[PDB]
Amino acid sequence: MHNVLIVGASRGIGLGLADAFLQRGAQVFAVARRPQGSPGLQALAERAGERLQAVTGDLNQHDCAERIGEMLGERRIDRLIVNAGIYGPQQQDVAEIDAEQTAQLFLTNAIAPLRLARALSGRVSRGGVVAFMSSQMASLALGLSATMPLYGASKAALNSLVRSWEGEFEELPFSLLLLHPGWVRTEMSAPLSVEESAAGLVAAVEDAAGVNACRFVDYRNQPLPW
Amino acid sequence: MHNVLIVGASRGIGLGLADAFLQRGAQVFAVARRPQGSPGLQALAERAGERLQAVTGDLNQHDCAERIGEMLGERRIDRLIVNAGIYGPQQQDVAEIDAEQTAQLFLTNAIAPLRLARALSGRVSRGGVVAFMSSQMASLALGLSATMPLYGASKAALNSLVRSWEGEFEELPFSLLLLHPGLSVEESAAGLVAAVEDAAGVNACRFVDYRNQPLPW
Repeated sequence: MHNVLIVGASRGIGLGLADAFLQRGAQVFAVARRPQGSPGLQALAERAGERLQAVTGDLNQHDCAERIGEMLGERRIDRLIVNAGIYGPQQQDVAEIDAEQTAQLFLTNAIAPLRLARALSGRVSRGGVVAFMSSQMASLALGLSATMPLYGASKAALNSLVRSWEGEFEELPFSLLLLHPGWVRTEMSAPLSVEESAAGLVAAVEDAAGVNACRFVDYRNQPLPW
Repeated sequence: MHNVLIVGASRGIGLGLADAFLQRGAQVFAVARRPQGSPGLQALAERAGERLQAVTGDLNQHDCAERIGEMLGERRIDRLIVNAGIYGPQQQDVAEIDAEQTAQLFLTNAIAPLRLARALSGRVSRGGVVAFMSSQMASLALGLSATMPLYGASKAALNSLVRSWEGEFEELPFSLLLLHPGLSVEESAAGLVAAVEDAAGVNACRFVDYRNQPLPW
């Protein structure tokens, strides 16, 4: 059975990804700060039974990889999706951001996702896929982030760290994906649904399985420029 | 006369840039945390006299723009170079970097440089040049930063913030340069000066090295 780990699965796109992988017959491990308070996860569990396993965890805690390891046991991870993202300060103003907000923005969106992926990487199947929720706002060539510079810069830093990780290998043992989910209703009147976005992202993730490449793609599996 | 402001001019490439612009006849305003403790700045001042003005200021403190304003007065800045950069933790390990180190790394290398440039931007000459010391390690396409991922990521964030700032304008009133310095200080500075001058009047965002060769994002 395909083991899929979705970090940040309580609602929105994270939940949608769990639902979409379950519909494909995967065993899904869904991590959230408070699994039990998620009506979406509770409804998935009632439908999927033991094939959906909830993990209490937070990417920003030091023990998160170990808590995940306890739930996985000997199981290898075929697909690892880190779905983390905060906006940062609402003002998105370099003149105002303080040390605590800076630390929180770059730890949450860039450093902690790599930290967790790396910690678990030894359990990832050869020819598997490790994917990070990124953003079109990370793209320097598209340069679309003027109204949210801090968020975009945090996601550029994520993409940078991931590319640097790639550089440590002679040959990648799994694919490394940076994903743009689209402008998703309930995430960031938006018509693009969680279901459509999640279906698209799952297809993109599956398309990278066995390729062992680093790609920056959207929910249509179209490449984004760096 | 060209007014050139170099933020972070106490030593190394910052100092070299001050020297190189002075040799071209510019009026140079050189900012350092402790100008008086810099033998390099002190020797430049003795040689250039009033053409070098030293400014006490720290990019990481919120009073830096005001200290600069006191030296500049009403004069417009033709060239603004922000020379900042720390390595971050020696381990360069995402498993080890804590909140205080993260804040320090991204404030120093990305946020504070933009913050200062923005604060001063209204004084920059139309068709002038605002430049940031970046790194080839910032480039995602070159992907060179495996041994220093935190440093690289901090400079990618700098490049991102600068590109975003570009996007706030109807039209750029000055060029925005991200510079990779490279291997002597003198050669690097001579090259960067030529690159900065080449962008005057262009009003573009460019990521270039000491040879003025474009680097991919």
